[PDB]
Amino acid sequence: IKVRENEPFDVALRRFKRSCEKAGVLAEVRRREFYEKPTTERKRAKASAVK
Amino acid sequence: EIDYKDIATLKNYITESGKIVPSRITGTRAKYQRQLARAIKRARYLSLLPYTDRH
Amino acid sequence: SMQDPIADMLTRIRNGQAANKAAVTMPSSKLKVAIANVLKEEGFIEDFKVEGDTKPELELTLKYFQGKAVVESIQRVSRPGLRIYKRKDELPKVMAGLGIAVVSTSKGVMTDRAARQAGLGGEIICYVA
Amino acid sequence: SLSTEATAKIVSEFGRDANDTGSTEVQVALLTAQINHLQGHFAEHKKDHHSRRGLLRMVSQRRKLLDYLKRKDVARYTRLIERLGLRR
Amino acid sequence: MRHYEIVFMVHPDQSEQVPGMIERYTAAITGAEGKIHRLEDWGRRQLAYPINKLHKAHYVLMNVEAPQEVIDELETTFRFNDAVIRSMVMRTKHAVTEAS
Amino acid sequence: VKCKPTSPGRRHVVKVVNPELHKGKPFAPLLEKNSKSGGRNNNGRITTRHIGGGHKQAYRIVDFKRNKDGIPAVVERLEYDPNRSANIALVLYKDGERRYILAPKGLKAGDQIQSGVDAAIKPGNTLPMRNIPVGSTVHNVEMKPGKGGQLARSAGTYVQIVARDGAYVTLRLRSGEMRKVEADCRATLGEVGNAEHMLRVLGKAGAARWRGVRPTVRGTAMNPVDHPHGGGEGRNFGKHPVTPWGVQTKGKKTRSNKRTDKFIVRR
RNA sequence: GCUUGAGUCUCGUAGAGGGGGGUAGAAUUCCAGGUGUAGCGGUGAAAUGCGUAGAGAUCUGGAGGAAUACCGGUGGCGAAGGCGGCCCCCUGGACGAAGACUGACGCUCAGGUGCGAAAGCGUGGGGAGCAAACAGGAUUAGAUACCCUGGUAGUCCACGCCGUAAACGAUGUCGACUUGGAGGUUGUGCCCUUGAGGCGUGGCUUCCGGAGCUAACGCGUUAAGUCGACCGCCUGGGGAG
RNA sequence: UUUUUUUUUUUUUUUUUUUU
Repeated sequence: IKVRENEPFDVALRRFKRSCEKAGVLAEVRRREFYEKPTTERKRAKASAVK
Repeated sequence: EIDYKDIATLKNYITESGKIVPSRITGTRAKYQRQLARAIKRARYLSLLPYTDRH
Repeated sequence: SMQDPIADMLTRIRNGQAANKAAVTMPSSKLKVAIANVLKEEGFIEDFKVEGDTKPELELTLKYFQGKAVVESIQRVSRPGLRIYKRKDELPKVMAGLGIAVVSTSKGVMTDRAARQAGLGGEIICYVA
Repeated sequence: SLSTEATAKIVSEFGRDANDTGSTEVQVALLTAQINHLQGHFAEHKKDHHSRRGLLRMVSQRRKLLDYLKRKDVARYTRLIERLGLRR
Repeated sequence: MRHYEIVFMVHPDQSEQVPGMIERYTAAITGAEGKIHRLEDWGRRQLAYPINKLHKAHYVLMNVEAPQEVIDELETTFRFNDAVIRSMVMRTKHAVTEAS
Repeated sequence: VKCKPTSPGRRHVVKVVNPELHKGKPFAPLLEKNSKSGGRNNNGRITTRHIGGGHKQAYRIVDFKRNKDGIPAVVERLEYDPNRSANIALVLYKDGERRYILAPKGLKAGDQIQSGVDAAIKPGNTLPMRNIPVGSTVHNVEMKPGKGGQLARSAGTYVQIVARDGAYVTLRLRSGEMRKVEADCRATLGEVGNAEHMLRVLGKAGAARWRGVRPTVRGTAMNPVDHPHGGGEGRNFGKHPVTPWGVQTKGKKTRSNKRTDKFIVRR
């Protein structure tokens, strides 16, 4: 989760951590999690995506 | 691919987010993938396959 | 099928005979081969054969007329312990006179008509109509 | 569950001519020595009910294969009990 | 004779203590009559996490054909040893004999 | 009472369902090495410890110090002690001698008794805590390092060795877990011997509090010639403390020697 | 006399293990002291603490409480429930097989036997983080409130009377059923294994196919159309649990 | 799968016969 910038003119190379760890980890957790009802929902969504 | 000397040559299947990519991209036989999965597991917990960037 | 000897004989001639086949084949049994015989000789089936003589299989040429089962109006009425033994004038006389039923008694398996005329009652196997 | 010191000795004692090792008086002598061995080491592990239903099932069979043998063959049955007891 | 793949982590700079300390761990395995398929000095290698502060260990791995009667004794004499960072035990699905 | 042997009270057939029913722990004679405890209070003169009735103390178990460490030993019996509810046992040491030791729940077989500097980690007489591993159970604790057993009894007071705390200043116990005393003190292992005699009421009465003494029974109620209350007519009704000294919270200590308590979270 | 229903050996093969064991790892409280000065939480709008007796945070030194974060799944097991890391022991079920040995020792069950989600009884406690009650500040047509900091119980359970309700093919016991053909998976027989599996073929599962049966949705053979061994429930409103 | 911009609004009586 540790990422340089070089010559730092505010390069904005910092962007690739969106792949999971920075950006994806909020699926469960925001204040608060979802608590009840997210488990069969993960595999329910596999059917909305067939297109 | 059940044991050590081959998984140090197969780190190609680690996508940039630091995790093992779904085989759609080459297309491997189930027996061979399900072997390499356990070869990977022993190399994970022993840090001989040093999982993602800072570890 | 062993919970009701010999009941599957009446189900199998309903099943295959609905299900597009001119044929059905099965292991033989102590009442089935006499039933196969009477069904031909009245003509509800086209033939029967029996095959592998020393431990034989039992084979019936079903009568696939219009693609519908001849033995669609059929009922096997006598069941385990709760038997159906009826006197020579209590016998079936169904369909306002057109008939028929298949029975068994003191001379073999036969039709109810041929039973009434020999003057005997018996074991009501099935109402063929 | 016992050693081939006792079980070759069971085959020698309860067989009759050739290949009897799984036959009805050999299988019952088997099963009465096997319980009577498990009764020596079941004393251990103190929570052993994972194991136990085997010991239990195989004694219900010892009682049952005897109920059968009486009906089947009255000589077989009656000559077996004077060597193994087991009528219980 | 379970094929115990055991990785143990000792203090990093004690290069003079450890050659003999492997002799003071193998001494439990020969007692058993159990036997060493592989036994690896992994060296002063760095750490995945900050455990016991000197940011390296002296790593040792072995693959022992040794019985269950030794492994709670091994676990103890790693754990009671104040020079042991962490130690872990994998087992079976054949033996490893090839170095890492 | 959920252990074994639990020994339950009788059916309701008599006035005494409890006391304790344990077979196999009274014996006689009172064996060669013994003594008693003396008369009534007799402090000289106007006695300060109330209600008395002080007959039959009576006999006590004479083994303290217990410093017989590395001479190995074995176990004839276990007994009771009614002064402490304890599981005390007959320990034959293989030099040529018999003792009376504060043993845990079922320490017999006749077992492998032996202790001391480095020599053992087993069931073990009196054992220096600096020499041995971490554990939950400890028991004896020489109350300051050469004095003697802090606990003369195995009644459930788990005093617990912590590992590398403060240079050897171990124990994690009851009313103040930063008691901080050196691992140069001696353990025995361990604190559960007789749970049964103390996990249940013995009686309302039983012999333990009427054949040879009286307990407390009154202080405030009846006759104002004592406590700060209270007129009569069954009314009382006032502000009446435990004078001059206080009660339901305050504390009493400032200074003293040792006085190692360091945090004492209270409640 | 057999068809071998039924088992015990022989021989193999893995997972989120029925019960005891060993126990790997982010945050973050609040402290010993290492600091920057006034501002940190909180909201439809903010509040009661708080701030020249310095709003966190952030290092370094320490004292406590002990989820399973994932090769973790586009999945795996299981009688239900119901566990998520891995291991030592008791080693459930199984169940892929050269066979050996006996020939129905069988299926399926009521009263009972075990198990038993919610909950009370515990008897002594293990006493994080969150959040019913607890306790208020607040939004006040009354909030007896939902916030927001603070808050236990629920987390789980040695051990045991536990009935029990939403654990529905609105549905057991099952063998015969052989137009089938299509996938999702598992183990496996045979191939110059030049191969994405070709020819096969059971199991685990789903897809959803005629003659019939037939309202309307369509269900279309293992499915309600035949044939059946019962341990059953089924006595109409409202009387009731 | 965060869905409180205020809570409440009295009974009637409509009602084109009938077998098909």
